[PDB]
Amino acid sequence: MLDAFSRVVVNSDAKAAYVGGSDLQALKSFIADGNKRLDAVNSIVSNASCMVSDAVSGMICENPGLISPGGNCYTNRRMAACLRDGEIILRYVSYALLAGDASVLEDRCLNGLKETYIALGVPTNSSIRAVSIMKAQAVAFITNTATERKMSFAAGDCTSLASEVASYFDRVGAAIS
Amino acid sequence: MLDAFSRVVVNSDAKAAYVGGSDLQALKSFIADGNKRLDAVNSIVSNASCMVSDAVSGMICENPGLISPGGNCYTNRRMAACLRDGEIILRYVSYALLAGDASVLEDRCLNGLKETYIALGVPTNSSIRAVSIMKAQAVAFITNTATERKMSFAAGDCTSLASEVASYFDRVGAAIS
Amino acid sequence: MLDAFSRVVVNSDAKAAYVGGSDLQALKSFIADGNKRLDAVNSIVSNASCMVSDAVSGMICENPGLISPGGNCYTNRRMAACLRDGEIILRYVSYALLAGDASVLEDRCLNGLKETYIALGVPTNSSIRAVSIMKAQAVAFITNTATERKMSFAAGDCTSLASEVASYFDRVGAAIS
Amino acid sequence: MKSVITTVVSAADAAGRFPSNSDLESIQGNIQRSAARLEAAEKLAGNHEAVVKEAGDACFAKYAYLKNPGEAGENQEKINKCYRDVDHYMRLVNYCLVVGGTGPLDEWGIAGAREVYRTLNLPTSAYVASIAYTRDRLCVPRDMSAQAGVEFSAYLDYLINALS
Amino acid sequence: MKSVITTVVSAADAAGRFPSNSDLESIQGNIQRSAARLEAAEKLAGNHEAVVKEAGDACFAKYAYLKNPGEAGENQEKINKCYRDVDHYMRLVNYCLVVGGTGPLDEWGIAGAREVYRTLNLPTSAYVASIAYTRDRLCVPRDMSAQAGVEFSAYLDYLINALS
Amino acid sequence: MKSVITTVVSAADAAGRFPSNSDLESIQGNIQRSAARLEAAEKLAGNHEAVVKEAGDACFAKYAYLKNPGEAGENQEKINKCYRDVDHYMRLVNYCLVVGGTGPLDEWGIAGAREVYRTLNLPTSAYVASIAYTRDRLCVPRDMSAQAGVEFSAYLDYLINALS
Ligand SMILES: *C(=C)C1=C(C)[C@@H](Cc2[nH]c(/C=C3N=C(/C=C4\NC(=O)[C@H](C)[C@H]4[C@@H](*)C)C(C)=C\3CCC(=O)O)c(CCC(=O)O)c2C)NC1=O
Ligand SMILES: *C(=C)C1=C(C)[C@@H](Cc2[nH]c(/C=C3N=C(/C=C4\NC(=O)[C@H](C)[C@H]4[C@@H](*)C)C(C)=C\3CCC(=O)O)c(CCC(=O)O)c2C)NC1=O
Ligand SMILES: *C(=C)C1=C(C)[C@@H](Cc2[nH]c(/C=C3N=C(/C=C4\NC(=O)[C@H](C)[C@H]4[C@@H](*)C)C(C)=C\3CCC(=O)O)c(CCC(=O)O)c2C)NC1=O
Ligand SMILES: *[C@@H](C)[C@H]1/C(=C/C2=NC(=C\c3[nH]c(C[C@H]4NC(=O)C(C=C)=C4C)c(C)c3CCC(=O)O)/C(CCC(=O)O)=C2C)NC(=O)[C@@H]1C
Ligand SMILES: *[C@@H](C)[C@H]1/C(=C/C2=NC(=C\c3[nH]c(C[C@H]4NC(=O)C(C=C)=C4C)c(C)c3CCC(=O)O)/C(CCC(=O)O)=C2C)NC(=O)[C@@H]1C
Ligand SMILES: *[C@@H](C)[C@H]1/C(=C/C2=NC(=C\c3[nH]c(C[C@H]4NC(=O)C(C=C)=C4C)c(C)c3CCC(=O)O)/C(CCC(=O)O)=C2C)NC(=O)[C@@H]1C
Ligand SMILES: *[C@H](C)[C@H]1/C(=C/C2=NC(=C\c3[nH]c(C[C@H]4NC(=O)C(C=C)=C4C)c(C)c3CCC(=O)O)/C(CCC(=O)O)=C2C)NC(=O)[C@@H]1C
Ligand SMILES: *[C@H](C)[C@H]1/C(=C/C2=NC(=C\c3[nH]c(C[C@H]4NC(=O)C(C=C)=C4C)c(C)c3CCC(=O)O)/C(CCC(=O)O)=C2C)NC(=O)[C@@H]1C
Ligand SMILES: *[C@H](C)[C@H]1/C(=C/C2=NC(=C\c3[nH]c(C[C@H]4NC(=O)C(C=C)=C4C)c(C)c3CCC(=O)O)/C(CCC(=O)O)=C2C)NC(=O)[C@@H]1C
Ligand SMILES: *[C@H](C)[C@H]1/C(=C/C2=NC(=C\c3[nH]c(C[C@H]4NC(=O)C(C=C)=C4C)c(C)c3CCC(=O)O)/C(CCC(=O)O)=C2C)NC(=O)[C@@H]1C
Ligand SMILES: *[C@H](C)[C@H]1/C(=C/C2=NC(=C\c3[nH]c(C[C@H]4NC(=O)C(C=C)=C4C)c(C)c3CCC(=O)O)/C(CCC(=O)O)=C2C)NC(=O)[C@@H]1C
Ligand SMILES: *[C@H](C)[C@H]1/C(=C/C2=NC(=C\c3[nH]c(C[C@H]4NC(=O)C(C=C)=C4C)c(C)c3CCC(=O)O)/C(CCC(=O)O)=C2C)NC(=O)[C@@H]1C
Ligand SMILES: *[C@H](C)[C@H]1/C(=C/C2=NC(=C\c3[nH]c(C[C@H]4NC(=O)C(C=C)=C4C)c(C)c3CCC(=O)O)/C(CCC(=O)O)=C2C)NC(=O)[C@@H]1C
Ligand SMILES: *[C@H](C)[C@H]1/C(=C/C2=NC(=C\c3[nH]c(C[C@H]4NC(=O)C(C=C)=C4C)c(C)c3CCC(=O)O)/C(CCC(=O)O)=C2C)NC(=O)[C@@H]1C
Repeated sequence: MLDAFSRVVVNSDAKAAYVGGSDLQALKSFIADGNKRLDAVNSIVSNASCMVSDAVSGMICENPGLISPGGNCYTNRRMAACLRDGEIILRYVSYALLAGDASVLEDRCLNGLKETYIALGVPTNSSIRAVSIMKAQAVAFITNTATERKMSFAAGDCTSLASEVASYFDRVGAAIS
Repeated sequence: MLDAFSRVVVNSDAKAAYVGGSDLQALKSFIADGNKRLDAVNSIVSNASCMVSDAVSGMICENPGLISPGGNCYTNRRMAACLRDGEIILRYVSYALLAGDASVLEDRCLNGLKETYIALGVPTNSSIRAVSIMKAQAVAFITNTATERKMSFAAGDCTSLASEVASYFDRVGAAIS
Repeated sequence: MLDAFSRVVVNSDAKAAYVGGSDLQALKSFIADGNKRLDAVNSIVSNASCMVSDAVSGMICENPGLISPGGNCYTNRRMAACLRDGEIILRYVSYALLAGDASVLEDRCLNGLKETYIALGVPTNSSIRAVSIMKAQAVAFITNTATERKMSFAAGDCTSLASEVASYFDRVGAAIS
Repeated sequence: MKSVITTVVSAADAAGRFPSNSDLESIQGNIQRSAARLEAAEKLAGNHEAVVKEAGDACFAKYAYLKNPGEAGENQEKINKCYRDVDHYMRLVNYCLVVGGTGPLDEWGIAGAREVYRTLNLPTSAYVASIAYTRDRLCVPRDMSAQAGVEFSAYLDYLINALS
Repeated sequence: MKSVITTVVSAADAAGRFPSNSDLESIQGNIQRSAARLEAAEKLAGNHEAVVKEAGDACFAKYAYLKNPGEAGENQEKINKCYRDVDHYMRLVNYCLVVGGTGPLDEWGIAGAREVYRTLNLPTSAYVASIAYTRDRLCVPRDMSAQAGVEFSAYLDYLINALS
Repeated sequence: MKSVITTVVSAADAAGRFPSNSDLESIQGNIQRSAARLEAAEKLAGNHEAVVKEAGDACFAKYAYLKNPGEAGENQEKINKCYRDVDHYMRLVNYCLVVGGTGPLDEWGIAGAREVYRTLNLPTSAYVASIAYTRDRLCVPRDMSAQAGVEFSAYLDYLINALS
C-alpha cells in the first residue's frame, strides 16, 4: 500500500526525479493539517458500529424486498454477512483517510469485489445505497454536523477531509458497478 | 445436501409458508413406504462390485477401441480410474435413493464433472453407456428381477423406487452431455 | 519427463509395437556418442553464470529502455528476477540436452510461461533476444569455438549436439511468442 | 440441512463408503418417530398466528422498557418486526419437526443471530422470553400428544440454549 | 518414465541445480550397460509370440480350474485376453530393457493392476505363473548372453514382486 | 512502502481492526519529525549531482583496480553506470526522507541487489565506499541542521548495513 507521501514518491520515480521544494509544499500542508486528519479518522471509528447498523437498516427500509424470502438479506446468516461487509468497507475507507491515499482500499478491498458479488448474487445496487448512506454519515461526523451526536474539536475548516472521504466512498460504487 | 423432507422445507420457505397437512401427505407416504426404500438401497449396495465390473466391462465389449492404445481405458492405471469412477457414480446415486433427493448427487458428484472429463479426455459418450448399464442393473435388483441373483423381500410393488433410481442415473448423462 | 529412449518407447506403444533392431540403431548411436553428450552438457554448466550474465546484459545494452524507469529490468528486484529467469531457462535447456528430449523443458518450464509473462508484463521479445544470445554462447561452447575460453576435449565432430541444443533454445521463443 | 438421513450420508461420503446397515437402521428411526413430530408440525402450521401473538405479547409484558424511545420496540413498525421474528422462529421450528433435525433452525435462524442482535441492539432475553413462554404455555394432552410435545419442546429448548 | 537420466534430472530439478558430475557419471552407466539390455530387448522383440504362447500355456496347465464356468478363462475370448495380457507385460519388459529402468512397467502395467485384477476377479497367481514360467524357461547362453539374461530376469522378478 | 502510516495500517488490517489510538499517536510522530527529514530531502534534491560526483570519485580513488581490464570500471560506459547507481541510491535516500521509512530503499534498491552485484561481478565494497564517503563527508551545521543530518545519516547507515 501507498500513503500520501509514497504516492508522490511513486510519481517522481516514474520520471527518475528527486522530490524537492516544489513538490513538497503539498506534503508540508498534509503535515500541517495532520491533527485534523487524526480527528477526522477518530470521529469515524468512534461511531463505526452505529454507522454500519444505520446504513444497512436504511438500505433495507428503502428496499424491504431485501428481507423477503429470496431477498439477499433474508436469514440471520445473510443479514450478518451484509453487516460484516458494511463494516469491512468502512474499515478500508477509514484506512484510506488515515493514509491520505486510496491504494489500501483499492488493492485489498475493491479488487475482486465486483466479480465476487456477481458470483454470490449480492445486489451491487443496494450495496451502493448502503455505501452512500455511510458516506452521508461520515461527512457529517468529520464536520461535526451529525444530528444525533457531537464530538469535541478546536473550531476550523475540515471541508477538504470531508470531500476526500467522500471520494473514497465513491470509489466503492465505481468498482462494483 | 437436502433430503426428501428438507426439499419440501426449501420449497415452503421460498413462500414463507409453514408445512401443514396438505403438503405432508406425500412425506407421510414417503415414511409409510420407508422400508421398501431401505430394501431398495440394500439390493444395490449388496451387489455394487458386480454392477460396476459388469457395466464397465459391458462398455468395453461394445466399444473395444477403448482398450486399444490411445483408448481411454488403455493401461491398468486408466482401467482402474474408470472402474473407480463407475463406483463413485453408483455410490452417489445410492445416496440420492436413500435420501429421496438428487442434491447430494448433483452437488458433490455431478457439478464440475463435464468440465473435468472434457479436460482429461474421458469420453462422455462411453461414460453414459456404462451409466445406462448400471441403470438397467439397478432397476433389476430393486424389482428382484435380476437374471443371475435373487434376494429376499416381502412381496409388493417397488415400481416407483425403480423409476426414481432411473431418474438419478439419467441425471449423470444429462450433466455430462 | 521422457528421455531419448522413453521417447521411442512412447512412439512404439502408440502402435502396440515392440522396439526391435530397426528402431534401435538410432538409440545405439545415441549411446555410442554418449561421451560427447556428457562433454557438451559439461561445457554449458561450467560456464553457466557467465552465459546468463552476458546474455541478459546483452539484451539490455541493445535495448537500454529496459533499465529506464518503467522498463521491465528497472530496480534491483526486477534485474534479479530477470537474471533468475535467464538461469532457469538455461537449466531446463541443459536438462533437455542431457536427456536428448525436450519434454522436461516443455512440461516444467515452457508450459504456462507465455501466460505468466503476459500477466506480469515481462516483455517476450526482449526475453527472446536474451535466449538467442545464450543459444549463440551454447553452440560456441559445445563446439569449443568460444572467443574468450577454450576447454579440453578429444577432437571430433559435435555439430549434431550444437544443432540439437539450438533447437531447444528455439523452443523457448516459440512457446512465448 | 442436518437430519438423520443427511448425517449418515455425509459420514459415509466422508469415508468414501456405500450406505451400510447402521445407515439404514438410523433411518428406521425416522419411520418410528415421524408421527410424533409431524403431529407437532401440523398443530403449529394450523395455529401459528395465535401462538405468535401470545409469545410476542409475553415478551412486551415482561419487558415494557422495550417501548421507550431508542429501544428495540420504540414504535409500531419495530414492534411488528418483533412479532414477525417470533413467527419466523416458529416457522423454522415447524421445518425442524418436518425434517427431524435442527438443520432449518441452525442454518436460517441461529447462524449469524448473535452478530445481528448485538449489532442492531436487540436484546436476546426478549427473544428467549418469547420462546420460553411458548415452551411453558404448551399443554399436554390439550394441545397435542405427549411425544409431540416432547418434540416441539426439544426444538424450543434447542433455540433457547442456542441464544444463551 | 523412471530411468538413469530421468532420476538424476528430476533430482537436480527438485534442488534447482544444473547437471553436475555425479549426474553425468550416472549416465556413463547407460553407456556401459546398454549393450546387455538392448540384446535382451531385441531377442524379445524378435520372438515374443513364441514366448507369450509358452507362458500362457503354462498358466492354464497350472490352473485348469480357470476354464470352469464363471472363472477368468471360461471361454475362448477371455482366454485370448489372458494371452494378450501376457503379451502386454512382455512388451513392457521390452520397453524397460530399452529405457534402462522400470518406468514403462510401473506406469503402464503395475499402477492400478491390483484394483483391476481384484475387481475383475482375475487371480494374480495366474499372472505370476506366466511370468515366473518365462523367468525359469530362460536359457543362457542358448537364448541370449549371461548379462542380457540378468537384465531380462531382473524385470521379470520386478514384476513378480510387484504382483506379490 | 514501509512508513509510519503503512506499518500501523497493515497491522490493524492483519487484525481486522479499525484505526485506534496507538495508530493515530504513531502518526503524530510524522507531524513532529517531518521537518528534519524534509530538510534533508530538499538539500539532497538541490545538490545531488555534486554529492554523487564526490561519492563516485571516492570509490575509484579508493579502488583504482576497478579501472583494470575485465573489472567493473574497465571503460567509460561502465564507469558512468557506477556514478548512475550512486545517483539512484541517493534518489532513493531522498525518497526515504520524504516517506519517513526505509520502503523506497528496501523495495527499489536493496531487494535483489546481492544477487545482481554478485552475478555482474560488481564489488559491494565499492558501493559501500561511495555511501560511507557521503555519510562521513556530511558537515553539520554547514550542510543542514543536526537532526536533518541524523535522518540523512540513518538512511546511509541503513544502506551500508544492508550491503554488509
Ligand atoms: C429506515 C426507516 C431508515 C433508516 C435506518 C435511516 C438511514 C439513514 N441515515 C441517514 C443519515 C445519518 N445516519 C447517521 C448515523 C448516526 N448518527 C448518530 O448520532 C449515531 C451515532 C449514528 C447511528 C444512529 C448520521 C450521522 C447521518 C447523517 C445525517 C444526520 O446526521 O442526520 C440517511 C440519509 C442518507 C443520505 O443523506 O443519503 C439515511 C437514509 N433512514 C431511513 O429512512
Ligand atoms: C460384453 C461381452 C458384455 C457384458 C459384460 C454385459 C454387460 C451388460 N449387463 C447388462 C445387464 C445386467 N448386468 C447385471 C449384473 C449382475 N447380475 C448379477 O446377478 C451379478 C450379481 C451382477 C454382475 C454380473 C444385471 C442385474 C443386469 C440387468 C439384466 C439382467 O438381470 O439380466 C446389460 C444390459 C444393459 C441394458 O439393458 O441396457 C449389458 C449390456 N453385456 C455384454 O454384452
Ligand atoms: C553490450 C554492450 C553487449 C554484450 C554484454 C554482449 C552480449 C553478447 N554476447 C554474445 C556472444 C557470446 N558471449 C559469450 C560468453 C562468454 N564467453 C566466455 O568465455 C565467458 C566464459 C562467457 C561470458 C563472458 C560467448 C561464448 C559468445 C559466443 C560468441 C563468442 O564466443 O565470441 C553476442 C552475440 C550474440 C549472437 O551471435 O546473436 C552478444 C550480442 N554484446 C553486446 O553488445
Ligand atoms: C475537522 C476534522 C474537525 C476539526 C479538527 C481540528 N483539530 C485541530 C487540532 C488538534 N486536534 C488534535 C487531536 C488529534 N491529534 C492527535 O495527536 C490525536 C490522537 C493521537 C488526535 C485525535 C490535536 C493534538 C490538535 C492540535 C491542537 C491541540 O493541541 O489541541 C484543529 C485546529 C487547527 C490545527 O491544529 O490544525 C482543527 C480545525 N475541527 C473542526 O471543527 C472539525 C469538526
Ligand atoms: C422393492 C424395494 C422390494 C420390496 C420391498 C418391501 N419391503 C417390505 C417390508 C420391510 N422391509 C424391511 C427391511 C428394511 N427395513 C429395515 O429396517 C432395514 C435395515 C435396517 C431394511 C433392509 C422391513 C423391516 C419391512 C417391514 C415388514 C417386516 O417387518 O418385515 C415390503 C412390505 C410392505 C411394507 O412394509 O412397506 C415390501 C414390498 N418388496 C418387493 O417385492 C421388492 C422386490
Ligand atoms: C563436442 C561435444 C566436443 C567433443 C566431445 C568428445 N568427447 C569424446 C570422448 C570422451 N569424452 C569423455 C568425457 C565425458 N565422459 C564422462 O564420463 C564424463 C563425466 C562423467 C564426461 C564429461 C570420455 C570418457 C570420452 C571417451 C574417451 C576417453 O576415454 O577419454 C570424443 C571422442 C569420440 C568419442 O569417444 O565419442 C569427442 C569428439 N569433442 C570435440 O572436439 C568437441 C569440442
Ligand atoms: C450488505 C450491505 C449487502 C450484502 C452482503 C453480503 N455479502 C455476503 C458475502 C461475502 N462478501 C464478501 C466480500 C467481503 N469479504 C471480504 O473479505 C472483504 C474485503 C477484504 C469483503 C468486501 C465475501 C468473500 C463473501 C462470501 C463469504 C461470506 O459469506 O462471508 C453475503 C452472503 C451471501 C450468501 O448468502 O450467499 C451477503 C448477504 N447483501 C445485501 O443484500 C446487501 C446489499
Ligand atoms: C469409466 C467408465 C470411463 C473413464 C474414466 C476415467 N476417469 C479418469 C480420471 C478422473 N475422474 C475424475 C472424476 C471422479 N473423481 C471424483 O472425485 C469424483 C466425484 C467426487 C468423480 C466422478 C477425476 C477428478 C479424475 C482425475 C484424477 C484421477 O485420475 O483419478 C481416468 C484417468 C484419465 C487419464 O488417464 O488421464 C479415466 C480413464 N474412462 C473411460 O474411457 C470410461 C468411459
Ligand atoms: C529477463 C531475461 C526478462 C525479465 C524477467 C522477469 N521475470 C520476472 C518474474 C517471474 N518469472 C517467472 C517465471 C520463472 N519462474 C519459474 O519458476 C520458472 C520455471 C519453472 C520461470 C521461467 C515467474 C513465476 C515470475 C513471478 C515471480 C517472481 O517475481 O519471481 C520479473 C519480475 C516481474 C515484476 O517486476 O513484476 C522480471 C523482470 N524481464 C525482462 O525485461 C527481461 C526480458
Ligand atoms: C395446560 C397444562 C393447561 C391449560 C392451558 C390453557 N391454554 C389455553 C389456551 C391457548 N394455548 C395456546 C398455545 C398452544 N396452542 C397451540 O396450538 C400450541 C402449539 C402448537 C400451543 C403452545 C393458545 C394459542 C391458546 C388460546 C386459543 C385456545 O384456547 O386454544 C387456555 C385458555 C385460557 C387462556 O387463554 O389462558 C388454558 C386454560 N389448560 C388446562 O386445562 C391445563 C391445566
Ligand atoms: C491371464 C494371466 C489371466 C486372464 C486375463 C484377462 N484379462 C482381462 C482383461 C483386462 N486385462 C487388463 C490388463 C492389460 N490391459 C492393458 O491395457 C495392459 C497394459 C497396457 C494390461 C496388462 C485390463 C485393463 C483388462 C480389462 C479391459 C479388457 O477387457 O481388456 C480379461 C477379461 C475380463 C472379463 O471380461 O471379465 C481376462 C479373462 N484370464 C485368465 O484366465 C488369467 C487369470
Ligand atoms: C536352458 C538351461 C536349457 C534348454 C532349454 C530349452 N528351451 C527350448 C526352447 C524354447 N525356449 C523358448 C523361450 C526362450 N526363447 C526366447 O527367445 C526367450 C526370451 C527372449 C526365451 C525365454 C521358446 C519360445 C522355445 C521354443 C522355440 C525354440 O526352440 O527356440 C528347448 C527346445 C525343446 C522344448 O521346447 O522344451 C530346450 C531344450 N535347452 C538346453 O540345452 C538347456 C539345458
Ligand atoms: C559503482 C559503485 C560500481 C559499478 C556499477 C555498475 N553497475 C552496473 C549495472 C547495474 N547497476 C544496477 C543497480 C542500479 N540499477 C537500478 O535500477 C537501481 C535502482 C533503481 C540501481 C542501484 C543494475 C540493476 C545494473 C544492471 C543493468 C544495467 O546495466 O544498468 C554496471 C554495468 C555492469 C556490466 O555491464 O557488466 C556497472 C559497471 N561499476 C563499478 O566500477 C563499481 C563497482
Ligand atoms: C564538516 C565537519 C567540515 C567541512 C567540510 C567541507 N565540505 C566541503 C564541500 C562540500 N561538501 C559536499 C557534500 C555535502 N553537500 C551536500 O549538499 C550534502 C548532502 C545533501 C553533503 C554531504 C559537497 C558537494 C561540497 C562541494 C560544494 C560545496 O562547497 O558545498 C568543503 C569545501 C572544500 C572541499 O571540497 O573539501 C569543506 C571544507 N567544512 C567545515 O568547515 C567543517 C570542519
